[PDB]
Amino acid sequence: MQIFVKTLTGKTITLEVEPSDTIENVKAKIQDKEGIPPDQQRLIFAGKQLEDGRTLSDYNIQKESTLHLVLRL
Amino acid sequence: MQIFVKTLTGKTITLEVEPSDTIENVKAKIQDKEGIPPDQQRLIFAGKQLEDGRTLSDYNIQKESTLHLVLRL
Amino acid sequence: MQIFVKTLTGKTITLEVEPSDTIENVKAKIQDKEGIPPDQQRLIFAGKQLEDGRTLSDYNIQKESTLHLVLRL
Amino acid sequence: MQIFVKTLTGKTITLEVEPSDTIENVKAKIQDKEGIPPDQQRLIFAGKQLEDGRTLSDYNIQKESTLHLVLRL
Repeated sequence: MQIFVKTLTGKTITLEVEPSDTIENVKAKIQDKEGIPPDQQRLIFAGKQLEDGRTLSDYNIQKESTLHLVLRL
Repeated sequence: MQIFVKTLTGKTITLEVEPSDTIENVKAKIQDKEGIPPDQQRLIFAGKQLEDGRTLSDYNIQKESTLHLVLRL
Repeated sequence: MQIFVKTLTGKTITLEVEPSDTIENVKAKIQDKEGIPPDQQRLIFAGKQLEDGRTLSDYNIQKESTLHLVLRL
Repeated sequence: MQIFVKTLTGKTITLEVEPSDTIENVKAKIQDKEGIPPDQQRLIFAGKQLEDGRTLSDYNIQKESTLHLVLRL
């Protein structure tokens, strides 16, 4: 599966994931590609901020889905 | 950050926000907790009705601040 | 709603109000536009001097109404 | 040399290997002991998924090392 991520600055990043991947596995791939600490990642989908424990399937995230990544601190 | 909201009927509601949260993010949390449409929310602070575009920091709203929520239609 | 205000000197001022606005909310908008202390405002409508506590609807003030503003001290 | 393998279900399996053994020789011993098709084996060490072509020495896997075996499909 592939999914996409958009940032508050307009930039998109592609990621290869699996329907079983947890949310903490998703930002941790984001830590491999862009270097952002996972603790400093907010991932937003269909109006809910994702929780590290659940999975992509849990949140009904399929192929071609676009998440939102807000950074905080 | 936490802030508070008082109503013309004497009831207070607690909200967890951030100094970067916009005013439209604030009533939209109020739409999650009490069900009121945001378009039907007036938020009043230090004598000014808040504007959806600005932020809590913009209006100098810190931790422990109390807003006022007037409903119209 | 819009209403109008005339002065003993012939000058008119427009105000945007609501049928629920009290009389003390009306002069206080007048304190924002012209700087006159509200305690120094008399508002006259259909032969009665308005009371701070009542409302525009209470006095049957509709859209397009013209009030009279007498200043005292 | 001996190395160990842990599964997402908590079970460990011992294997006898050599520092020259490739990763495809390692899952293929796993196909002899537990019957899992090698194509259906993920082998994870020090944060990297191993590649069939490289060797145990290539990935700095010594005696007493513990790998991780994730099954997919």
